[PDB]
Amino acid sequence: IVGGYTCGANTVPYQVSLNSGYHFCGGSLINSQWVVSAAHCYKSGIQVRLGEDNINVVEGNEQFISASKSIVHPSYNSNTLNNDIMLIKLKSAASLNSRVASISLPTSCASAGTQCLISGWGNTKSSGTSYPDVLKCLKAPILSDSSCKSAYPGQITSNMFCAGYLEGGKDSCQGDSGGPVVCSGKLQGIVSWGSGCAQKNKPGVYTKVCNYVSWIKQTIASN
Ligand SMILES: N=C(N)c1ccc([C@H]2[C@H]3C(=O)N(Cc4ccc5c(c4)OCO5)[C@H](C4CC4)[C@H]3[C@@H]3CCCN32)cc1
Ligand SMILES: [Ca+2]
Repeated sequence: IVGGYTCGANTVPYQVSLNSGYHFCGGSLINSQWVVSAAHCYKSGIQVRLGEDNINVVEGNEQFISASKSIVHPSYNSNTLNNDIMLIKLKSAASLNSRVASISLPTSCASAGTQCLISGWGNTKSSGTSYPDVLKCLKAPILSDSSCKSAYPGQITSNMFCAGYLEGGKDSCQGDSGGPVVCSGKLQGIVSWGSGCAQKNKPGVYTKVCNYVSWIKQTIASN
């Protein structure tokens, strides 16, 4: 997260860290046994880390649970990042509490101008590399489809939206991939792609979760 602030320990209780001996992606807890993340975060060997603030110190409230399986959207395209969404089933159910809690899926899509909260442990500089120990937060609005398409002509599908700031300085970045975009208490986006980080006229692009609720529900019920 570039241009953001320290969230405060366990203030974003649905945020998870995907770990394979290091933090590589975020995700969101959607019930006690399932996490939503980005398909481009797929790999084998994933440990899900819940209840984290400082990802480099055991502070208390952490739960570490192996992934039992990871379900990449069958129509994910690695070229275009269309359908950049994946479900992860936990080997055992998380213990839900005030510091580890699920986030609601949306019942309708969010409109342009809606203010959202984006969170992650990704890089905090636009030029250079600086990864934080603790969780960072960014408030950002959803942009109109016309502004999104003007920023990335030909590359925006109906399964994507832009969010952020055209004047630059404030964005998600590498290491934030897969994490949540929460608007009015509901999960509306997944950190997906962008052009650099926090560059002028190049806002972040996010998977549009409202297009996948029926797929998520059908997949979880059958697995
Ligand atoms: N908020 C953001 N500014 C933002 C920037 C970059 C990313 C992601 C993602 C990203 O931008 N790309 C490159 C990319 C670039 C442009 C594209 C792409 C893919 O598909 C269609 O158009 C990667 C996908 C190919 C696997 C992925 C990469 C992984 C760590 C950081 N990158 C996340 C967030
Ligand atoms: Ca920790």
